[PDB]
Amino acid sequence: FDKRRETERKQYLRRLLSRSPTEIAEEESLVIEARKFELAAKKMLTERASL
Amino acid sequence: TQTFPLAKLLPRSHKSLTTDAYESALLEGKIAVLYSRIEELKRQRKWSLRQPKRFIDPFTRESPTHWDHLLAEMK
Amino acid sequence: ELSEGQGIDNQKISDANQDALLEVYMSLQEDDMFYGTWRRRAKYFETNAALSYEQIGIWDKALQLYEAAQ
Amino acid sequence: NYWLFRKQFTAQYASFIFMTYIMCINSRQPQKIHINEGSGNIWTSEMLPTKVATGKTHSTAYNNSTLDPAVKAGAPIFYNTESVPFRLTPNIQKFIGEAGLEGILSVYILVIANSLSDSEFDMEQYLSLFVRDEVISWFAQQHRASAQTNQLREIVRVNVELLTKRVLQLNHIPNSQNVATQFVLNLISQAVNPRNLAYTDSAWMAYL
Amino acid sequence: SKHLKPLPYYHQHSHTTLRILGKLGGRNRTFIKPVDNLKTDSELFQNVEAMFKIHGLPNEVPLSITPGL
Amino acid sequence: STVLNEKDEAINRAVAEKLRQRKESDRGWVNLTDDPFNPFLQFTNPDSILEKGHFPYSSIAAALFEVDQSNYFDPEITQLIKDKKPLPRTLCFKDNALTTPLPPSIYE
Repeated sequence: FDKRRETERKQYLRRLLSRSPTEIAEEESLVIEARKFELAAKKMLTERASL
Repeated sequence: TQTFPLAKLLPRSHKSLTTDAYESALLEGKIAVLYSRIEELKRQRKWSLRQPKRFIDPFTRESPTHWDHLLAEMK
Repeated sequence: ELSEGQGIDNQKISDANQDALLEVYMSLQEDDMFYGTWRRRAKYFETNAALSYEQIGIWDKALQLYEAAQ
Repeated sequence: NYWLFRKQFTAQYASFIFMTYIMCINSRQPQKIHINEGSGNIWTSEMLPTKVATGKTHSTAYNNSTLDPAVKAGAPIFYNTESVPFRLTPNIQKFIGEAGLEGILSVYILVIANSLSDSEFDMEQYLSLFVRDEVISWFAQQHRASAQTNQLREIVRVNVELLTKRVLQLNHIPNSQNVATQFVLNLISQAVNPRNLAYTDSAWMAYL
Repeated sequence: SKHLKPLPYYHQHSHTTLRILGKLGGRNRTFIKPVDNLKTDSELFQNVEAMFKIHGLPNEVPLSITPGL
Repeated sequence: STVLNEKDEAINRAVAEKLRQRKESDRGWVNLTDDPFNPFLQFTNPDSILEKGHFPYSSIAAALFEVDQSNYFDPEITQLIKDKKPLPRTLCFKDNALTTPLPPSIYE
């Protein structure tokens, strides 16, 4: 194993959990918009190929 | 999209344009900026979707103890 | 109806449909839409420039552009 | 019937685009462009060329060593305040079609601009009287002042040169390093740009 | 132009019409202009519909009731 | 036809860069950016939007797609989602008898 890695893991998880509401709201919005752009990849690719 | 962006082609066009071409250009620009922001967030190690792998106890996953059977009967 | 609004896999049938439509357009002597359909479909710059110069009405420059293209 | 209507509508819309663009007519709201339904004829009402003072624009027309005294720098000039040069909304683009925009619209605009440019019909003589009347009307109605003879002559000359330059730029260049209609394509690309299309008055109704 | 038809049509009429059109010269096509008598769907009455029941179709279908009026 | 070679070499470069990214990131870390279905989202389907042109664009129109019941998946389940393999515990019944398990339908 290795004890240092986990404390790093636990410290990292705590730091992420301690983030400000604005930053995590931005992260959620980015994920939502990324998936929204994801769902229509085929049509966009076909239109780009035609153009 | 970034192997050959459309914003390079549109000023150099020799054929009639249409709103749809500009729609596609703006959409690929949005793709690019979203990916750039994703990468910037990942670099700062502030991305929730990326986490270190957690250690797994070898003993627990092998055999069922009495308490776990009691918890099955529980549920 | 089939010339436009088709997928990337349908390029062969779309090309054949455009060819048939160009045959019909040439037959009716509606040369404006005929030249428009080539200028939309054509890929090379020389073909586009020569076709536009021909449609406008000046012929010598269209001849020169076709010369350069060939 | 539908195909013939589409062809004639596209032709007359090319004519209307040229007519609107040359005299910098703006505010072409969709309740002023009457369209036929038996033929494709297109005519717009309330034709009034838009004039703005030189002080309220970046025009350098009066700066080409005009004989006009530097004190009198508020003379009118033809200008298009609207961001989009000529009205071309997505609906007309969808109706005309992918092929029409290159087949009829641009080619007819080029044909009109080529016919009406110094080819034994030079507009420099014709535009003078009408530009003089327009300038005297603008002076009488807006600036509330009388324009003396030489200043009027200079203003008329400047406006005539500007109008003939606007008409002449659409002409295909004598050399063949690029496709014809290239300036017309530049104007169409400007007119279809959503950034230019959105930055307009709500009454202009760009969505239709 | 309606009379310009092949041999099954009357021969003399078709030949006379051909002679008339040819003899005019360049004035026979100077009248050519964009069409102005296009008829909408409201005119040439065919927009009238009627609810019908078809054995093959599950529900009623709105056919046009004036093909031959 | 050299455009076909250009397109295929573009695909090859893209997949090679994806492979190098996943090898450099997965070593000691769990990266879910590359996986398209792992942060699974059950989007709503409003009927207000009608024209349906360039759905990713029109941010206000796309905002009607409110996400509901977000979920995470085991990587093997995401792998099964890719390709046309059926889900682990699928039970398909036809004519009062078991048939071969069916893959999920694909909808636009």
